[PDB]
Amino acid sequence: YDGTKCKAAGNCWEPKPGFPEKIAGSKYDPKHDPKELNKQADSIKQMEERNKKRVENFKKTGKFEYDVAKIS
Amino acid sequence: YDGTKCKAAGNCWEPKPGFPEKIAGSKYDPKHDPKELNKQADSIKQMEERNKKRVENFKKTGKFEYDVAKIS
Amino acid sequence: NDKLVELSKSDDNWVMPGKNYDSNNFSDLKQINKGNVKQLRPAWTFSTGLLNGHEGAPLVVDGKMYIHTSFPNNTFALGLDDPGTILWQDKPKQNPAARAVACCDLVNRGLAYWPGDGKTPALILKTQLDGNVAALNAETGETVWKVENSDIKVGSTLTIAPYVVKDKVIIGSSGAELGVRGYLTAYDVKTGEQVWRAYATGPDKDLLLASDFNIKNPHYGQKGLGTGTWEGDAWKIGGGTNWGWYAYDPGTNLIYFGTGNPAPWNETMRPGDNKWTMTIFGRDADTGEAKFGYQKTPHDEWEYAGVNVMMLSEQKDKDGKARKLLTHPDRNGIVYTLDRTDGALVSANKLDDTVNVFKSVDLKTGQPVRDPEYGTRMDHLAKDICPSAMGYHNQGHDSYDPKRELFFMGINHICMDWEPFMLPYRAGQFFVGATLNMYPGPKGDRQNYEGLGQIKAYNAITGDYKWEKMERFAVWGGTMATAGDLVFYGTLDGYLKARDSDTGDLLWKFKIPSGAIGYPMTYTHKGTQYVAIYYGVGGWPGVGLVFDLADPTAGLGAVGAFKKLANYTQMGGGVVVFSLDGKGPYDDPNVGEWK
Amino acid sequence: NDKLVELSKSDDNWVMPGKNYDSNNFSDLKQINKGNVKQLRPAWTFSTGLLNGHEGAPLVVDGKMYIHTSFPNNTFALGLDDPGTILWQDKPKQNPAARAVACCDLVNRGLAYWPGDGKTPALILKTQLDGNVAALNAETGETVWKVENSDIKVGSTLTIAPYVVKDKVIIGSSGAELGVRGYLTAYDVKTGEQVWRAYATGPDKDLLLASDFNIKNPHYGQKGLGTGTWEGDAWKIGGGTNWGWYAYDPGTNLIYFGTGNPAPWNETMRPGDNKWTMTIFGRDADTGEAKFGYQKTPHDEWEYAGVNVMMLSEQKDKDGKARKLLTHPDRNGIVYTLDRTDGALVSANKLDDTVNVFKSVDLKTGQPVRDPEYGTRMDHLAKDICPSAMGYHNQGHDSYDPKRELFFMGINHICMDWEPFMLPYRAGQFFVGATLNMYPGPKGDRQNYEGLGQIKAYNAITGDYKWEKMERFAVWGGTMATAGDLVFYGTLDGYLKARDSDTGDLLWKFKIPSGAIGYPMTYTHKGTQYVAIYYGVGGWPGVGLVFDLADPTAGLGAVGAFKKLANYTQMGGGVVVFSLDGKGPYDDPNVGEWK
Ligand SMILES: O=C(O)c1cc(C(=O)O)c2c(n1)C(=O)C(=O)c1cc(C(=O)O)[nH]c1-2
Ligand SMILES: O=C(O)c1cc(C(=O)O)c2c(n1)C(=O)C(=O)c1cc(C(=O)O)[nH]c1-2
Ligand SMILES: [Ca+2]
Ligand SMILES: [Ca+2]
Repeated sequence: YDGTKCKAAGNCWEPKPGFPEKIAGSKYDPKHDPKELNKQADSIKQMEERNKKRVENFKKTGKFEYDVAKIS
Repeated sequence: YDGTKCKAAGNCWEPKPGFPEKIAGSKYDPKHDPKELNKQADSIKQMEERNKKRVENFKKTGKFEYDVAKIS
Repeated sequence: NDKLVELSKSDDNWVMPGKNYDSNNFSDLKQINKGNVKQLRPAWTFSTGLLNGHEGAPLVVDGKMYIHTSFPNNTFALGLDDPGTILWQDKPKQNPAARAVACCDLVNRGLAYWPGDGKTPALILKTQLDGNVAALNAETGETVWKVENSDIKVGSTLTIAPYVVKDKVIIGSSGAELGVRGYLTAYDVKTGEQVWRAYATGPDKDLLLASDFNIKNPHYGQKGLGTGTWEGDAWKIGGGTNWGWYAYDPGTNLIYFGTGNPAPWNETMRPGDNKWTMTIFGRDADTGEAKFGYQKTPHDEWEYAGVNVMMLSEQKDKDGKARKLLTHPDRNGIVYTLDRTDGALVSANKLDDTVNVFKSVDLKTGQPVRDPEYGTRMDHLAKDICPSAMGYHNQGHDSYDPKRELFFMGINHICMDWEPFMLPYRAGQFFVGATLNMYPGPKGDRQNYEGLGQIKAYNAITGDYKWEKMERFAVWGGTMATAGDLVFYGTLDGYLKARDSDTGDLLWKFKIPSGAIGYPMTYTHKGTQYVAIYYGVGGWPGVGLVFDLADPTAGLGAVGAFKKLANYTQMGGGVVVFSLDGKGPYDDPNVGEWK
Repeated sequence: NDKLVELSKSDDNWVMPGKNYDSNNFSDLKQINKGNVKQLRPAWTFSTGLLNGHEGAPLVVDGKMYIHTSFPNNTFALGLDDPGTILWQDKPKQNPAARAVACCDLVNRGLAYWPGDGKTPALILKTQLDGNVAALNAETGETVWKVENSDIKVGSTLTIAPYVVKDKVIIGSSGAELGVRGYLTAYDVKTGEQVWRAYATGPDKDLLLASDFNIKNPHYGQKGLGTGTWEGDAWKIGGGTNWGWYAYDPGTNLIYFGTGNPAPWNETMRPGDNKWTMTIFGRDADTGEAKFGYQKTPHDEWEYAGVNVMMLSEQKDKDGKARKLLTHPDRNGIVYTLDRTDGALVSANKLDDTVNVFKSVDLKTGQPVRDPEYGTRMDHLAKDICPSAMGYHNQGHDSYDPKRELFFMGINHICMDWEPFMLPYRAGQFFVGATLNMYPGPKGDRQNYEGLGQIKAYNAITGDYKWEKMERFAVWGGTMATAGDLVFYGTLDGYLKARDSDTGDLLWKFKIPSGAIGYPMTYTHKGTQYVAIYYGVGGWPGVGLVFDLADPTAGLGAVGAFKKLANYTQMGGGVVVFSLDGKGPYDDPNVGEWK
């Protein structure tokens, strides 16, 4: 693997001598829990949800309130 | 009480209008626990005891050791 | 933003990180020059009251200096006419838990500024380690709006400085060491309303690509690679965060920046090129869509986070063609220079000849030729790899002399030993998976662990280095250059240095309180020219000194590499301002006195 | 110690707190004088890496500067030829619990030095907040011996600087706010062996009195008052700790110092004069026995801790008699001046005419005439008392010009409201029992809380004040004067100032990083004269700023009094060294570089 030969444009990865082309089911399988892998995405659409409320309220009232709990 | 009249040399304290000459048994009695009042003195003669050991050991061995536990 | 562009043309202003949209860090002021530098002395100082690394540089706008600090990220405003009086101060209250998820010390690269239209006043924009982005009233310091950009519960923090373009604020992101999938966001400077948010990995929809993305360089790759170059959902925690600097060209309306290293550090768990981290991006300021993207380090296995500084310029190529360029000294040891209009490679030379991770960078395939002998992988111990994860160039913001067509860069001379290891991913916990050991490069003293840095003058078209000089420690925080034929910069061992732009000769230096990991800035006030710089060692190189670590492999290996740093400096936190002969506000001892 | 006496005669030395045994803080160096002061600029700086108040001043001996810091009390040694390199450093490991029992911020007044005889090398003596006293090898920094002087479990800590006399070290004590019975100790500088220890209250045996104690002034009081002026065992927790400064006269072999306030602050619980706190003592250096003792504030009810500086001199009294004197600007607002050979009162004038706690001090009875209208007591609220518990003069170490026969003192202009309250005594817990409220004095701005200090030139025999000047904040850390007709001093709002010794005109000032609560010191190195001073606000006045307190009655009332301090300064910690034109070690930028 020296990065010179490419399956396709922008894709030139090759496994190193002695390593699988797919680590799935191999000795090197991460075995990632999708439960975990999705935490970040939820984190964002909650933050976006709160910010949405904060911003809208600000537009409405002209007064900014950070605590979503106090927004009506 | 203006500090000008003295029972004796170096002793000029007088009680202020309305206060006892002795607060013992008065509304203003501290009621100090002698158990507490003596903690400081013990604290010192223990420190002096340890230091005594540290210093003597240093004189003896020429090597200073702070941990009394390791001194013989 | 045209007021900003206008304002930046003023010598008694410094209105944005990097001084201007070209981010050349160049001043036309020649009051302080190689003829009188030896008279440069402290005019006044200001302690920020905090320890830890002090990166970035202050802002000077409308007679006021705005100072930012490390966590908890306070903000101060000083009147240039009487600096001893703090006009207003903002002291955020933040969850102390944010401290635990910060890879590389509690730093912050700086403040941004928005002129104001009419309805809304001038604003100071800042980011907080805990993920909040706030807009403060530039004159009173009260909060106009505050929103959540990053969530620490998932490992995402903020250290990057905001960037104001037109009427929007651009916020980066940090956290790849904890498997955070990168994304930069644009907010409405006026309301805090989110305009667009683009990610560095995953579905093209999340990548926000223009319909003509890389149309001029189809070989860079185009659609589908955000997931195509990964195995399974791995991209979901693929990293690529952008915490460095930006550059902007009103002509192309493009925002230029680079994305970071993929996660984890364990090369073996990320089979594939890991598009799109480690890539130079060209995004439309208003829409957010990417018009070109060149990946510098396909399938990273050294942690060459490609977030380093972007510096624009206009020069003639070897064919005599005038080109609108962008020069990029990357962590991988290669200085990239692309056409900032279509993303074409113009040159990619090594920062130092000791770089051995790549034989070279093929300009017509755009791929870097890998020398297998220095790659990393499971069950193996790679040795004497250069550059180390700290790279031959890090977070420092360099400068460019438009007249000399020279870039003055603060280089790192550190190599490393490397061996990964398996580990699970738990949102909120580190996800590095690699144990390093770093030391001085070939040209340094590997015995006494000194000679970790260097500073060079470089031409992007020729690839020639007008001059090079060795520094005791890595030159971490960037450089600044003036028309006075000087190049200033701070050092980790606690100096502010000045070199002759042409010869690189050290003409002057001063002993500041603590090491410097930010860049110098200069401005004029009432006719006098000043040079200011923060003091307070920290950042990744100061980790061992800051958190009192001894194990050479601690601080992700940085500890061992800077073991001698504590013999030249200690922590600190503040600003030192220099002027010819120390001339300043208090030359008349009665100013500021109580009457 | 005759080498010390000899060494102190050298201008490129500063071998003890107060410069010499007379502790006049006066330098014969006239290189920097009122003619060229306006050229004084920073030559180099050094951050200590710690926040909190930085009191005292560094020591300069044999080409090296020794720097001490606040808790955990580190020690650094710098080579004057190359200050950027730390020769050695001592970083003590202390029980963090010591922090809880420190009344007034984690400060430390300084280091002491012992020349060495032959068998034993030169030593640096230091005290630690946790009660330990250590002797370090002046050249290597390794510990020669370390002993326990104060036990924090009982509330006793250490902040005072050691004092070397002949071949012994004198260690004070701190803790009266936690009912600690005061005692000073003399150790064998060579072995750490305890020679003598005298207490401030109790049986004459514990007081260590000479058989001829106060024989010349029997009215001061003599035997039996250590218990006689107290009710019951109250003296056992009577306070009287000595944490200020000392002075020494080889002629009389007497150590001069003052004892502190009695405990608790609650006047009502301590019926009696409370001998012997608040008293000026004359003790024999070798034996420890007291040859004279004058009590300044009998039965204290304001917390006028009488530990302030002692400055010796020789002048003619109003009768034309040459006298060996000692001048003492006390917390109670009276400047005492006694014959340092028998303890006779020579003069006792008010620091400022706004002092109202005493009508006057009767020189032939030695008693201060109390104005009942301003005393304190249970069930009552005393108002507009001056001076406040902070006194009109605190821990600052002033100076004396032997030629002008003038003492330049850093004064406090703060008064207070006061009302005590009952409370039990539990070893280890605070035992104050009084809630205060402080503010600017009559001559200050009580509205905006500014004008809390002043600096004056005073003659002890005449009682005349050559000149007086108002300062924004209390002038807390002392002054230093040179034959150059200058008086230097640092201010809480973060300046180093210089005034004309004769007129008191402000000739020059510089903006240092943080407020200054230590005194300036000066020395020559390779012909150049330098002036150094610590920066880092703290101590009692900075309590609110340091521990982030808002309640005006917090920090024993100090908080409210300095509420405006945070608009002029923030915490810091380091040293700034000034020289004419900023001349220094690095004038040749290559010194200290890596080759
Ligand atoms: O992957 C990441 O998101 C991330 C973030 C940061 C940061 O936020 O400061 C650094 C790094 N990586 C990194 O690899 C590293 O080189 C580094 C050095 C420094 C510094 O402040 O000196 N920050 C960071
Ligand atoms: O009674 C005591 O033992 C004691 C100790 C100290 C100290 O150790 O610093 C102070 C005081 N009292 C005190 O009353 C006070 O004025 C004070 C101010 C300061 C300062 O460092 O600024 N220390 C102390
Ligand atoms: Ca990283
Ligand atoms: Ca006290």
